Amino acid sequence: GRVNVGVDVGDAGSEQVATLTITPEKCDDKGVPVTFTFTARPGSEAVTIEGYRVLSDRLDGVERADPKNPVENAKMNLYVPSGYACEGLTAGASCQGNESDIRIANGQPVQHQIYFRVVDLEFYGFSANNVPFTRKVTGIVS
Amino acid sequence: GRVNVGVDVGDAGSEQVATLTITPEKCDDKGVPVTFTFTARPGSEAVTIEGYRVLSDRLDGVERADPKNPVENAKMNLYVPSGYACEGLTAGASCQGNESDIRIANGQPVQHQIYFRVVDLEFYGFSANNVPFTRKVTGIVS
Amino acid sequence: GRVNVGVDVGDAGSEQVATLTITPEKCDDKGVPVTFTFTARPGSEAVTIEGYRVLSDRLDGVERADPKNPVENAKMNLYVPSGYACEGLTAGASCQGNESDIRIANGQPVQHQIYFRVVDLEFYGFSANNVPFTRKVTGIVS
Amino acid sequence: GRVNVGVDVGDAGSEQVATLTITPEKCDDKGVPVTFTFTARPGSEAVTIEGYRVLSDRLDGVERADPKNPVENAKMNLYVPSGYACEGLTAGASCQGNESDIRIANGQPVQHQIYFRVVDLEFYGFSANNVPFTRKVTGIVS
Amino acid sequence: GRVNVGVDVGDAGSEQVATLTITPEKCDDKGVPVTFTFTARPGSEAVTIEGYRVLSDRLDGVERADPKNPVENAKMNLYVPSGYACEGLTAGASCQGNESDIRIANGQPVQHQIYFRVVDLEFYGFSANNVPFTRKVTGIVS
Amino acid sequence: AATFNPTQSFLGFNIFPTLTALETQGLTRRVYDGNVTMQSGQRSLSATG
Repeated sequence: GRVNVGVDVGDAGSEQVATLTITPEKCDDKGVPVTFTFTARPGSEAVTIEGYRVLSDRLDGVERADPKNPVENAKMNLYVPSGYACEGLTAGASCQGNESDIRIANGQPVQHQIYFRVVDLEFYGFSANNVPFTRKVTGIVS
Repeated sequence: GRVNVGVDVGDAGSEQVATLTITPEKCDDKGVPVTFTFTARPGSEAVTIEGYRVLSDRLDGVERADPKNPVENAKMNLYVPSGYACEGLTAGASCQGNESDIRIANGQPVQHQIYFRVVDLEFYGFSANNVPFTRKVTGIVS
Repeated sequence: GRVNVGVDVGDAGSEQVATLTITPEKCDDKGVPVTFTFTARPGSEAVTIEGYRVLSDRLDGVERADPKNPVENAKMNLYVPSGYACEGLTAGASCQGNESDIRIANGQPVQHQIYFRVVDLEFYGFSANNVPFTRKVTGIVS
Repeated sequence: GRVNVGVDVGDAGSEQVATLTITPEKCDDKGVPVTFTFTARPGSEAVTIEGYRVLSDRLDGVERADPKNPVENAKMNLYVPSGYACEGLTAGASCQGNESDIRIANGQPVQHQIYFRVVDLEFYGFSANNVPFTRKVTGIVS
Repeated sequence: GRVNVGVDVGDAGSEQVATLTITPEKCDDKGVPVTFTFTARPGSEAVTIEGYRVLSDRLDGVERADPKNPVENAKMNLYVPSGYACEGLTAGASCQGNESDIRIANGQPVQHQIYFRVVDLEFYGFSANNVPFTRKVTGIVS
Repeated sequence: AATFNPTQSFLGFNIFPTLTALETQGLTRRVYDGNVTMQSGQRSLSATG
């Protein structure tokens, strides 16, 4: 049994714009989320993500993280299908594994949003055999 | 018999915004809920949630909770289906368990709203075999 | 024979808002119900609720109740279906109990409204075998 | 086993226009992304791109890159189909390889956007046999 | 094996008009891309164009090219079908070559745009047998 | 069954093998032991229905 899930982060449109000393007024005088996409690789098990830990927070380059005590989150119930293909597969389910038609394919994409600086997440959870899982998504910007 | 239910909190849009010393008036002069989603893990029983206890209340970091006498609630009748799949399953029911077609899957999602600071809830209830159940949802914000 | 009915109170939107020393006028100058949902647990009988008794009334924390003489209501004819499932079941009825198809399920939800401080109700009635029934719904707010 | 994927970059409309000392006002007085397209060559395996490394950054001709420590990205899960053709192929999948109908063709095009000076990217990933992959896309402008 | 592809340049509408000392204002007082089309000749192989090299740049007649170091581009994945005809041919594919119905015809036209003086391009690529290819498109204007 | 295509060209080498193997045994026995008691000059019987 192996778990292999990949994520497309998509960091655009994540920072609020405020550096406008000029204005949208007459003439510069008066008026002075990231979509994570998880997909299971072919031949992988199903997995459920429970939350994430922020292992490194750096605003403009200062490690304001204290890696001794990360910032845990435990407010996720996200199911990543197995990463196979068959005939009876529904929308958000996994193949049983003995369909005689089953292939190894990429799983259905499932998304999550965290509205947020570069932080280094680490998702966790458990597979379909109930074993712990970790997946680092380092490098996300703002 | 085992009970295994997971919850997606999603605590965004939960705090009222008031820190605007400026205004939506001419020029800064005049004008000075969380959706809990419970799903049952594959192989789990059905369960009904009766209420929750607030085990820890912290506004800006002060434990204003008195854990000797938590704040109980007993105003919930929420049914979490079993976490199987079959042919005759209706919308909000559970499989009998002997369909000869039955698989282990994720249960149907059922939601509840508590309009609310970080509090640590603990839902309670009873399973389909009438045994007590507890599920901590620590960490929810505002 | 057993009776087991649960209730979802949902006491939001139950207090009238008046604490506005300001106004919806030009600039703060001039202008100075709860839905009870009863559902029968699997394996339960049918039951009819006749009324409720207020066992504890507390406005801002003062027991203005006199539990020697509660405030009885007797203006309810509310039928809670049995808590089974079959083929011939109509909208607001109960199964006979010998359909050869019958399961134990959650009964159809039936609602009642009491437009109302924390009061502790106690509904009463009789089952399908005409035996007295009581169900405390302590804790409802305003 | 061989991997052979080609990319059409299309770097038009990628630089913001600001060199207007004149204006869109009355008379010159007052008002003073790139779409990468990956396609697999005939006879190639499938491949998944995980990120890219910027091996050379040159704004107006100054190598502001420090090739000792490139700028990595790890926020891509992009699947490039195999580069065959058959009857049962879905939209974003790859042929098994033993269809008795299978040909060697160009794979389905999959796109990615990087909103950005001439930089020299280098995508990386792994094939369907889980072996590392690199593809240089040198020369993209602004 | 032979490669024979022809191109229709169509270099009209390619120069920006600015020589207007007069104006679109009241009375002369105030207000003072090329589509390459590649088609394969009958009997030719398929070919994929990878880029082009500018072998001669002449603005108003001055060779500002330095033919020792041409200006290479590597931003093209353009497929030119074989130049045959059959029954099972899709939109942008090539015949296998053994259809028993196959003819020699002109391939499907595929286009590319380069928004640009007379420059002398030279496209390059590889055929369906993976051999290098060059095609000079000398003479294009502005 | 080999063919050549002068218009295309595969990438690399692929082998796509497939194996099959089977073994089997069987054994059937069938035994009868009959006694009859009779006399020396015994004749046949004609009933036959």
